[PDB]
Amino acid sequence: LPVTLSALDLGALLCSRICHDIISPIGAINNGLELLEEGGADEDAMALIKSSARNASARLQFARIAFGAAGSAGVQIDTGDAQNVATEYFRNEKPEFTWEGARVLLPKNKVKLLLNMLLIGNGAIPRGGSLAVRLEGSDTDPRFVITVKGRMLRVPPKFLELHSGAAPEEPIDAHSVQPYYTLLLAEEAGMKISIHATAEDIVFSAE
Amino acid sequence: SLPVTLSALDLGALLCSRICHDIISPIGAINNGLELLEEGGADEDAMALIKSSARNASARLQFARIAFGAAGVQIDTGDAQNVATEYFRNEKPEFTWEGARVLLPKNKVKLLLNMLLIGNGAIPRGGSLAVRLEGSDTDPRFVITVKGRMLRVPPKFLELHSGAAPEEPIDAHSVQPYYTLLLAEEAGMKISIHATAEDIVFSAE
Ligand code: NA
Repeated sequence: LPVTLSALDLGALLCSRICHDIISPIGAINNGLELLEEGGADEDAMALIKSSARNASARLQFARIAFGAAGSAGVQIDTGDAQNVATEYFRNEKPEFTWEGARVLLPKNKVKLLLNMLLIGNGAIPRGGSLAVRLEGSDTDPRFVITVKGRMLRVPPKFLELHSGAAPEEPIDAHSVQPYYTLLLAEEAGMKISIHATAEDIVFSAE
Repeated sequence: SLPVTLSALDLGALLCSRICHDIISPIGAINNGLELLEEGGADEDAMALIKSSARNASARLQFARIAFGAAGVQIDTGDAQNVATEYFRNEKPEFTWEGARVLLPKNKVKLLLNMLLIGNGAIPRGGSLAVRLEGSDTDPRFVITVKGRMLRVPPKFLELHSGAAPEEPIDAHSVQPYYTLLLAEEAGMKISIHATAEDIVFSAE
């Protein structure tokens, strides 16, 4: 709302964000190969390569739908696909992850909004906890509810800032592009995000 | 001018789909190799697959960081040379680079790297791809020369560059020639194509 990125700058920052998120697991694959060649712990090295490749794959498949155009011809996305890539993604994240709600075809940007709200939620519990998703409403008027609980509970400051309609203090970059993008998707989809924060939990909801 | 236009949301989505696709493939190959290694019977083959795919994934990641990502205002062509050289080590054509190392506006260097992908696309059975950097730092000129057994300007690039709208919408494949042209437009540079029976020269200035 208060700031806008050019097509070139949005695309570049989203690409940087995806790259940033896979540097470590792809690096660990290379580390595993180095350990394997050094010998003495071949099983550990292979296990590392396996889990790091699974991590990289999960992040790429999630990005394919949350940031990319995948799962769509376009126009619609199957929330069953969204549930699958989200569940595998959170296998490599701290919170205990649950998903509730009927499998449904929805406009692509509404499902992309949903997946991006998971990332905001994850950011709100940086010391872990639980992230629970509920799909509610109708297929014409969906409602997404993302509820997080954990020892550290805080609305991500950049998201709070942008969502309140305030221009950012520093330029949008590969970190802040994701909350910017989340709000952009909500605007595009004609949906409004609400934040309800208590001492027990934070609920991010959209409708 | 480009005969089609993408919204910020659609360009962002298609660029992300393209890099996801290009790095998913070798990561997927590692996973196939891991399944095969666990089965035994071709351990050497499975390990060679894992190793070659890890190098592909790393090379594509580092190239994407600069060619597609935002990695401030200027880019050092030395960094472009480094990621391009490693990328093409894992590709068919013989790759060479000539020209003074220079700091240039980021989109001009992104244009350069994206022109390499078009060049690579023009020689699908291999050959040589040669880069020359010319001109001044205010008026750079890029020259990409390809030679090979098969020479063909990638049809989607030819179509878009010639000003004809495509019969089908831009997708995760054709977004790359679209982006190449879009970068040239923002940078105020013009791409010319000189295709003969002997070689194809893509130049920008
Ligand atoms: Na995983």
